[PDB]
Amino acid sequence: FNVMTKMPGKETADRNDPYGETGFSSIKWYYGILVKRPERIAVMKAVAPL
Amino acid sequence: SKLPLLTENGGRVNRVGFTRLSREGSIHKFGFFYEFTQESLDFDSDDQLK
Repeated sequence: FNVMTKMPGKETADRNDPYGETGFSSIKWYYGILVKRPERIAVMKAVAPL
Repeated sequence: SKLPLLTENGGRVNRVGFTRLSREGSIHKFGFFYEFTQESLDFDSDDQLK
């Protein structure tokens, strides 16, 4: 996980928000899969009671 | 009514601009004279007319 925080202050000022009040915190990540032997994964579907 | 009032959502609010004026002043030329003749300072009643 990559977490990028920019606390309100000098690091959030811009010509759009000259006072610098709003910050944020963003978490971005990569994920993938490589099914090599799908013959070994087995599923089974059925309904369930209330 | 016109007081600068901020909110939490600090943004493009309360913009102020300034002006710069100028003041001038000129220069003018004056002068005068008078004429006399040698026949008015040679035989004249006073010795120190000039």
